[PDB]
Amino acid sequence: QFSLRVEILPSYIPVRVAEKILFVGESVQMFEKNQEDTFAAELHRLKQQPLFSLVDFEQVVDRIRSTVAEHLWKLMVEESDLLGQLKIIKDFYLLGRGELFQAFIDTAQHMLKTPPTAVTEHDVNVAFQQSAHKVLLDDDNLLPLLHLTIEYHG
Amino acid sequence: LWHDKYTLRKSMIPSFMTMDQSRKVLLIGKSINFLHQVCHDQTENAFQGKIDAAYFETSKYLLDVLNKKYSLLDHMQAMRRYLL
Repeated sequence: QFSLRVEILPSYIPVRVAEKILFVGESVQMFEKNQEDTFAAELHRLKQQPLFSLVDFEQVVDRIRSTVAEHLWKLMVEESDLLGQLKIIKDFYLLGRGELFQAFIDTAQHMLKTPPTAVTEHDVNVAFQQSAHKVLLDDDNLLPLLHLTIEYHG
Repeated sequence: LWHDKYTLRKSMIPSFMTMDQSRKVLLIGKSINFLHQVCHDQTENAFQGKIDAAYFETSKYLLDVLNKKYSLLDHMQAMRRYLL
């Protein structure tokens, strides 16, 4: 998790490209062919220029930016399916699968009108687990990933 | 980037360039300087032929990038249908 600096940033460099730099790099450090050497020739080329031309500094950054972004979108959607994951969030977070909750509310009702204690946190995770099976939803995937929390004592 | 930042210096024009030829260089320089920054794109008698050769190519290219990448004409027609 890196950040950006402004109190040391140059003057003639705009913050817009500064943000572009901060993203194109972190998208590599986190991520742990021909798209590698050719840009090295581009950067080296600028080192030969006897005059710093911002109008050209962006035409090399933005292409590098758009290439990694195009490469990242390929993974964030196709390989790592986002649609399936968003479909999970809409169902459970946003009450998309409301039919699961009317049963969970039907069961785990008396154990919540009382003030919360140190034991109620587990008294509901089971009831929620009794619920998913009560709606014939049988999937060991994405079932243990959902853990209800009880903000107790603060 | 057209109306200002470019001035024809009446004092430092060489005698061997007619006053009209000095307005075809200030227009070819401006046409390329403006093609890079704002448009966001990167690429005697024989002397008179060089100015015109650099004119009938740069300007003809400035319209192509200004009609395909921005459709300057398609806005004039659309600005008559609605605004007029």
